[PDB]
Amino acid sequence: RHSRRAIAAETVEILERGRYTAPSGRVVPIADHVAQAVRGTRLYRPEKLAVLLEGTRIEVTEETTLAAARRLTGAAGDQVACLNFASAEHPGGGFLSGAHAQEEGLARSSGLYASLRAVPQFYAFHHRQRDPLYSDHLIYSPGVPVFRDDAGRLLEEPYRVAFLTSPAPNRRAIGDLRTVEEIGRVLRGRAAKVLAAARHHGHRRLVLGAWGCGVFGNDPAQVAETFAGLLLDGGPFAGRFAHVVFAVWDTAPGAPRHAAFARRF
Ligand SMILES: Nc1ncnc2c1ncn2[C@@H]1O[C@H](COP(=O)(O)OP(=O)(O)OC[C@H]2O[C@H](O)[C@H](O)[C@@H]2O)[C@@H](O)[C@H]1O
Repeated sequence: RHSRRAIAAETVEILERGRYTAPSGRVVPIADHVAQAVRGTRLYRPEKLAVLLEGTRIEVTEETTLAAARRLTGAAGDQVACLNFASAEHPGGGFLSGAHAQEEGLARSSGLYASLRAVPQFYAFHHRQRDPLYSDHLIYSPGVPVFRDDAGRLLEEPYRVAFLTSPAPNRRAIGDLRTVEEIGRVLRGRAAKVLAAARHHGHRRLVLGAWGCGVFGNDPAQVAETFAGLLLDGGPFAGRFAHVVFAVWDTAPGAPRHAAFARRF
């Protein structure tokens, strides 16, 4: 936790100063790309995403979100979109306190916090709503520079991805006071909107994963099935993306989140 906290603070310094020093000693400028990502950030309300919905190579890997994004970005020039397994309440989650989950890693490693912190309306909505189902609001962050690897080392050459920030329902907080089917309906509607936003912004390659299945306590079989219903068996997004990676990095014994996705896809 202390090392993660230090890295988070360094990233905030980097985002203020507009440059960082790579391990070779190269000084890498990022201010322009960070500013572009912030200025291009958009909040989508639930009903705007619903309007989009009126209008494939599938891999399951043990990669982190960022590792999969980096791999894809090296292989072709179209910008990849990645799902941020978002906090509804804090931009970058607990990253500055050294918390360890997917969003925090994204915030430690990229310009994502600079984008998310600029959308206070998203966070205010959820704070006032006080319901752990959260909502279908989504933040779209284009061209966010990524400048660390999985170990926290700064990159000689940063790369850019789009982020899609949408919180899964907090099933852990709900317990059994919503049914399996109610949670499934919420997951399906929201995931459909995430995919619609990605496609609307021209992203043909996605990095998805076990959204909601760690800190938020969702069932990975249900989340894998949610994506499967959208992408397979003639579902609404069947054939609409070129490449979808379920990058599932699960350090728990048995890697159960990864196993559920491997089984389904
Ligand atoms: N870097 C990663 N890359 C890919 N998969 C990962 C990674 N880290 C974890 N996983 C796997 O993917 C699963 C889900 O990762 P989780 O980060 O718990 O997402 P949530 O949507 O349930 O929790 C969101 C909250 O956690 C944050 O604090 C936020 O700010 C929110 O407050 C894990 O169980 C792992 O199997």
